[PDB]
Amino acid sequence: PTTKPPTARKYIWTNHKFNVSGTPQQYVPYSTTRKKIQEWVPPSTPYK
Amino acid sequence: GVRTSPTGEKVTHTGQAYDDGDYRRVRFSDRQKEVNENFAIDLIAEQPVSEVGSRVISCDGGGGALGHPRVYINLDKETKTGTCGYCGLQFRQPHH
Amino acid sequence: LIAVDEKLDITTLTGVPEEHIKTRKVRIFVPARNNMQSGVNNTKKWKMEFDTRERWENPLMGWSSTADPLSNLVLTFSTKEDAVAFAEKNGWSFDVEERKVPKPKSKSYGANFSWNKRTRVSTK
Amino acid sequence: TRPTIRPRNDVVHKQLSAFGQYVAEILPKYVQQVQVSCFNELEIFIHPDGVIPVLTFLRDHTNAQFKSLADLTAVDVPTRQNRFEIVYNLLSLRFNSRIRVKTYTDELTPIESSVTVYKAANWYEREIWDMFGVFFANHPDLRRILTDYGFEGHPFRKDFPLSGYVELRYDDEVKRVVAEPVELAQEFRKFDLNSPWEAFPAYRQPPE
Amino acid sequence: LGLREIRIHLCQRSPGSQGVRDFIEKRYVELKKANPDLPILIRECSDVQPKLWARYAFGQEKNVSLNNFSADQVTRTLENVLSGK
Amino acid sequence: NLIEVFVDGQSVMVEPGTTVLQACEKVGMQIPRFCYHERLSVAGNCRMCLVEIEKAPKVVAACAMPVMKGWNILTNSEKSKKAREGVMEFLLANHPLDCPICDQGGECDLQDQSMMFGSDRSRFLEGKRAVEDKNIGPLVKTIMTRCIQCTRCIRFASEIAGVDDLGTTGRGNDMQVGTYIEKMFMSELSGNIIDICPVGALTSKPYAFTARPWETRKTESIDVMDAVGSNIVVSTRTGEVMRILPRMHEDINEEWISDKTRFAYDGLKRQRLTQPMIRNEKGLLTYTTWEDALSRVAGMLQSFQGNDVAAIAGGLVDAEALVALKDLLNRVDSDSLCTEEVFPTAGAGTDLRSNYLLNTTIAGVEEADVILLVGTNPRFEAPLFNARIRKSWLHNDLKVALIGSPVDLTYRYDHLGDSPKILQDIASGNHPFSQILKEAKKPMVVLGSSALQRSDGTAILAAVSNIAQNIRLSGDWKVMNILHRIASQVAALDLGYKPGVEAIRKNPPKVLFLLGADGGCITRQDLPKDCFIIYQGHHGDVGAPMADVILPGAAYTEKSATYVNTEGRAQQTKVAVTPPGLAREDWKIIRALSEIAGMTLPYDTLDQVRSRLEEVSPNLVRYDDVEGANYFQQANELSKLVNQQLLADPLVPPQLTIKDFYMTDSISRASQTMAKCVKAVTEGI
Amino acid sequence: TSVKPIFSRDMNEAKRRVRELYRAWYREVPNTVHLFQLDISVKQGRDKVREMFMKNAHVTDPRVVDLLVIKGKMELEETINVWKQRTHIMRFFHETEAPRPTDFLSKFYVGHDP
Ligand SMILES: *P(=O)(O)OCC(C)(C)[C@H](O)C(=O)NCCC(=O)NCCSC(=O)CCCCCCCCCCCCC
Ligand code: SF4
Ligand code: SF4
Ligand code: FES
Ligand SMILES: [Mg+2]
Ligand SMILES: [Zn+2]
Repeated sequence: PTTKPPTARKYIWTNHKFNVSGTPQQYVPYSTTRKKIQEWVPPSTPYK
Repeated sequence: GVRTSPTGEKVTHTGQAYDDGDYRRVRFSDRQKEVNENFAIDLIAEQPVSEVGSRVISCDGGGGALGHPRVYINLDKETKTGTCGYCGLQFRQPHH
Repeated sequence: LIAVDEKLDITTLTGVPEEHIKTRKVRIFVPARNNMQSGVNNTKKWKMEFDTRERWENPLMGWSSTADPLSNLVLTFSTKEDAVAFAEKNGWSFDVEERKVPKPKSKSYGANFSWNKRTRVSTK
Repeated sequence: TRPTIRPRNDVVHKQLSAFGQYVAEILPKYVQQVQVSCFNELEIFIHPDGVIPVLTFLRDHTNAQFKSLADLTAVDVPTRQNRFEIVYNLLSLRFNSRIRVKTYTDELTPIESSVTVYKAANWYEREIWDMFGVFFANHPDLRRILTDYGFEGHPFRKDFPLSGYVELRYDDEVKRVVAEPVELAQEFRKFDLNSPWEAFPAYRQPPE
Repeated sequence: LGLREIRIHLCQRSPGSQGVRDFIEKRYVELKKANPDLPILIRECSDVQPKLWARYAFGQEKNVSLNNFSADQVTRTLENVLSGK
Repeated sequence: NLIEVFVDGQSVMVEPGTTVLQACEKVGMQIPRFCYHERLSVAGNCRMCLVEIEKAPKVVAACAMPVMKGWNILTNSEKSKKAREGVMEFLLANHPLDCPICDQGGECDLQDQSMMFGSDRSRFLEGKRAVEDKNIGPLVKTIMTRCIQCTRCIRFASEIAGVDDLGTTGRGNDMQVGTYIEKMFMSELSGNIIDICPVGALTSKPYAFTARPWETRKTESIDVMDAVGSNIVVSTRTGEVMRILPRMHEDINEEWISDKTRFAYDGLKRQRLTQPMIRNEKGLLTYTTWEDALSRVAGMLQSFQGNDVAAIAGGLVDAEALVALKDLLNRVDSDSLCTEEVFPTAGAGTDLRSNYLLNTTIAGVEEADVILLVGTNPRFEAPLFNARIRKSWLHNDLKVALIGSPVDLTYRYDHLGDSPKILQDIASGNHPFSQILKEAKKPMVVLGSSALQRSDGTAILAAVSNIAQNIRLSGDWKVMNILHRIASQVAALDLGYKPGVEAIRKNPPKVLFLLGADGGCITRQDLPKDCFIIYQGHHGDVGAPMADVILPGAAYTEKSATYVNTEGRAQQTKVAVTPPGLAREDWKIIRALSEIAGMTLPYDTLDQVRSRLEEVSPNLVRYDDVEGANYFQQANELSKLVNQQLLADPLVPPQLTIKDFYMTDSISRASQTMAKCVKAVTEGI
Repeated sequence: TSVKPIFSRDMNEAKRRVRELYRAWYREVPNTVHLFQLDISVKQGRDKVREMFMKNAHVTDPRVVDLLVIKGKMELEETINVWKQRTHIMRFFHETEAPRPTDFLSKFYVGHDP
C-alpha cells in the first residue's frame, strides 16, 4: 500500500474494526422495513 | 442524516425504528443496533449538477465497464434536470 | 388376474397425514393468460394446486413463515380427466373449473376506412 | 463449418436403428416400440411383464452382449395412468454400446425383480421402492435404503412436498430427538419462470 | 306453526317439473294476490327433484317433494301448507 | 362457405375473411406480434408478424392479410426467421438499456420475443435516441424512451374508452406518442393502457418498483367493487397483496377492468380492523378477546328476540355470511333482515329473480338493436357494462337513448328529457321513441337501480315494465333489465333479504347487526336509546365508530366466498391472503356466536354452508351459470295492481363525475391512490 | 376391473396375512420394550399396535392390504433387528406435540385453520 495507495473515498471507513463477536458491539439483526398494515384507531370521543 | 427516534433509537435510511410498545427493542439491550451512517440519498443530493451543451447526453456511471449500462437522457424539458436513474445523476442544459 | 371394482384408493399408502388428506380443497384449472404478455403457451396444461393457508411474519428478520407443507405443490396434467382421476385416487377434495378459450373474432383492416359505418378510425 | 452446433453421426444412428429393428423382430411378444434419438441413443419400450425375458436376451445373446447394468431408475409422471416409468440402462463392452429399456407401472402393480439377471438390481430396486413405492416381486431383501427409519411417504413422487411433513429437533423434556410437524421460518419461494412463448416448434403438440 | 316463508325449487327443463312449471305459468299470480305479504320465492334447480320448502317461526323448515306432480296437486299442497294442514 | 388453407403443409378450414394470424391460431401456431391486439383494430405497422407464403416472393403481414384459397403458410421458413430477426434488430437497436430498472422486466413481450424469434447479438454502433417523459395522471407512469410506437394505447383509447386524447405527434424517427398538451389521460378504464402496452413505456405508478413477476403468486378470484363481477387475478408476494390484474372472461370482463377495481387494493392495508373491540366504562372502544366479545353479543341476543332484532347488510358481504346471519336471526323468530339498498317490494318483488336481474346478459348487449337507459349513469355505475354498450354501438350501430340527466357517456346517444313523465309517455305511445322501440327487432330497457332509491321507485319500475309489455305485445329474447351497483344486493335478494331499510325504520330494533353496513342509512338518531349495535366488518368507517361491539372480519381477498353479479351469475372468490391479526371469516364468526348463544347452526365447514346455500337457492351454488327463466308476464301482472304517481323531480344519477366514481365505498375511501385520483381530477395535475 | 394380484387373490388371504402380522407384532412388544429401555408399559405398546392396525380397517382393496402388510413387516423387521433407536419407537407415540382441539369454537379461537 505504500507504493500503491488505495483509492480514497468519502464513505470508506477511516478506522478499521476487527471481529466484534461476543462483544457489546456485535451485530444484531432486525427488520429494515416498515409495518405493512395500519390498524384503525377508534375515536377518542364517546358516542353517548 | 442519522436521526434519533423518540425512544432514543437511531433511524436507518429506510425509515426503520421500533415503536414505543414494540417488544423487539429488547434485542438491542446490552448490544448495539447496526446502522450505516452514510446516507446515499443525502450524498447524491450533495452531488452537484453537470451542465452539457446537448439535448441528449450519455451516462455510464463512470469507469466504463465498471459502471452501469449506458443510458441516454433527453435534456429538453427545462423545468427539471434529466436524471440518470441507475446512478441518480442530474444533467442539465445551459439556460442563461 | 383377479377381479375387483374398487376406486383405486391409495390414501393409506401415500403417507400424508389425515389432516392434509381430509381438510384440503384443491383447484383443478387451466392457468389464466398473463395480461402483461400476449403469449398463450402457459395456458395449455391443467394445473392442480392446493388452498392457501396462513403465512405470518418471522419475529426475526421479518421473513414470511408458513406451516402448510403443500403450499408450493403444483401438479401438471394433460387433461381434466387425468387431473380428476389423480385427485380422486389421492383422496383430497377438489373443485374443477372449465377451460375458457378465447372465441374467434372477425377482423378486417378495411373496416378502419368505412364510407358510412362508425368503425372508421380517426388516426393511424 | 458450424462451431456452435454439435456434430451428428449418421453411421451410429443407422447402426442403432438396425439393432432396434433386430431386437424388435426377435422379441415381438414384449417390445412395444423402438426409438433412436438424434444424439444416437437407442430406446426400447416393452411390456412390464417381459422385463425378465428382454433383459435375459439382451444380456446373454451373442450379438447383444450387454453384460453391464449401467443404471436403474424410475420417473413419476402423474398425468399418465401408469405414472411410474422404470428405466434400465445397459452397457455392452463387447460392441462398445449402450441401450435403454423402458417399462410402465402404476402404484399397485408389482414388477419382477431383475436380481437374477443383474446383481446391481438388488440395491437399485431397493432404492426405487424406497423413493417411489414401486414393489418388486422376487427381491431377496426389499426394504428402505436411503430414507430414515419409520419415514412415511415416498419422497420422489411429484405429489410429495419438498420440505416433507415432519422435522427433527432435540427436546429437553424427553431427553431425546423428537419428530414434529414441519414449520419453516422462511417459506420456500416458488418462482414462475416458464415463458408464455413457444421456444421449439419441432416439439409442438397438436392443438387437440 | 306460524308460516314465515315459502320456497319453490323447480328445474326449468325437466319432465318431472312440468306440473310445477304450469302452476307458475297460470296459477302463481292468483296465489300471490291472496297472500300479498307472504315471501313465496321461486327458484330453479338443476337436476334434483322439485321441492317445496316451508319455513315457520323460530327457524323451523319442512320440505315436500313435488316430483311428477300435476298443476292441481301443487295447488292442493300449497293450500294445505297455507292453512296449516 | 369455409375455404381451405395450409399451414406448414397441414390443411385447415377457415371462414372467409380470416387472417393468416388467425389461421395459425387455428392450427396452434402463435405468430409473434407487437402491434396486433385481437380486441383492437388492425394496425400492421410493427411488421413483426411477417410470414412467407409458399410461392409468393414477398412476405405478408399475417395480422392484416386475409387468407386465399390454397395458400400454404410457412411459419418456420428461412425468410420468416430472417424478417423477424431484422424487425427485432431495429426495435432493440433503438430501445434503451433499462431492463433492470424497468417494471416490465420479467413479463416483457420485447424480451421474450427477442429471446425466441430474435438474434443474440447487436451490430448497432451508433447512439440511441432519448424522449422526454410525459405526464398523463397519477395512475400511469410514462417513460417514453421505452415506447416502440406500436399505437396500441391510441387505438385502445379511441375505440374502447371513447377518449380521443392520445396520438402521434411528429414524423419519422422523432414520432412521439402523447397528448401534445399537458392534459391528463383520466378515465374509468385507464389502467388497461398499462396492461396492453407490450413494453414498460406505460407502467402502474402505485405498483412501481415494488416487486417482480417471477416472485408473485397468482390467485384467480373475482372483483368485488360493483355488480359487474369482473374476474381478476391477485398477485401476492410473501402474504401481501401486490397487484390486481384482469382475467379473461368474454362474457363479463372481455379482458378489461375498471380503475377502481385495479387501484383500490391498497385500501385493504389502511384503517383495518384487526381485533375485537368493546366499549369500556368510559364509553371508548378498547381491544378485547373473541370469547368476551361473543359472550356479550350472545347475552344480548338471548335477552332480546322477535322483531327487536335487525341486520343491515352492506355492499361487500358474501352469500355464506348472509345466509349464516339469516339463519341466526331466524333462530330467535326475528326477521328484521335488510340490505342497505332499496328495491321496490310491490307486486312480485323479490319472489322472481327475473324481476330484479339483468335478464339480457352482458354478452347479450352485442345482439340488441336498441337500448333505452333509464335513470342511470352506466359509465360510473358499471364501467364494463358501459364498455360493452360502446362496443355494440361502434360495431353494430346500436341506437342508445338515455332518459334523464345528460351524463357524458363515451358515445353519442339520444337524450330524452329529465323527468319520469317522458318515461310514462313512451309507454302510452305519444313519444316517437315508442315507434322506434316497436320497429326495433332487439330492444332493451335497462333501468338503473340507483333510480329506485327515490321515493317513487315503484312507479318507475311499473312504468318501465309497462314499456316492456308494450314492446312485447307488438322469441327467447328478454327486454326487461335491471342494473345493480352493489355486489351483495343480488345475493341478498336471492337469499330473501328485504330490500331497503324501511322495515327497520318502521319497527325500531333493540339489537342491530351491521354486517359491513357503511352506507350510513341508519344511525343512533333513528335508533332507540341504548340500542345495542354489533358492527362486523374489515374497515372502520361509519358502522365501527357508531357500534357498541366491533367484530373484525375478512375481505374478499382474504376469504373464500360466493358473490352473485348483476346478471345473476354466481362466482366464487378464492383466498389470496389471510385476515390480519385476529380477524376471522364472517360465517365462522356468526357460527361461533350462535354456538355461544346456544343456537348452534347446522354447518361447521364451508362445504356444509354451501350445502345450506344450495338448499335456500341452487343458483348460489351453480357457478358460472346465467341461464334462467323469464317470468315477466307474472311480474307485470302483479306490478299493475297498485298505482303510484311519478314525482316531478328530475332523474339525477348519484354519480355525475369521475371523482364521484373514485369515491364510492369503504375500500376506496381507505385507499390513498383513490385520494390522489380525486385530488388530480378536482384540483388538476 | 381385472388386475394382477400381489399376494392375495381375495380378501380372505389378505385378512389371514393381517392376522399373522398382528400376531408377530403382538409377540414382539415386550422384547421391544426391554431392548430399547422404553418408559412405556407393555399394555401401552399393545394398545398402540391395535390403534395402528385399526386406522386402516376401512381398506377394501386386497392389493392395498397386501402393500400395508408388507410395510408392516418391514417396520417389524427394523424393530426386531434393533436397526431403529428409541427415538423412532417413541416417535410412534406422539408425546411432545400439543393436543390439538377438534371443536369448532377452539379452532375458531386459535386461528384460521379449518
Ligand atoms: P376381523 O377380520 O374382522 O378383523 C378386523 C379388521 C378390521 C382388522 C379386519 O381384518 C378388516 O377387514 N380390516 C380391513 C383391511 C385390513 O386388514 N387392514 C389392516 C391393514 S394391515 C396394517 O395396517 C398393519 C400395519 C400396522 C403396523 C403397526 C406398527 C406397530 C406400531 C407399534 C408402536 C409401538 C410398539 C412398541
Ligand atoms: S420495456 Fe422490456 S426491453 Fe424495454 S427496458 Fe423494459 S423490460 Fe427491457
Ligand atoms: S406507449 Fe406502449 S401501447 Fe402506446 S404505442 Fe408505445 S409501446 Fe404501444
Ligand atoms: S402484428 Fe402484424 S404488423 Fe404488427
Ligand atoms: Mg406495460
Ligand atoms: Zn449514470
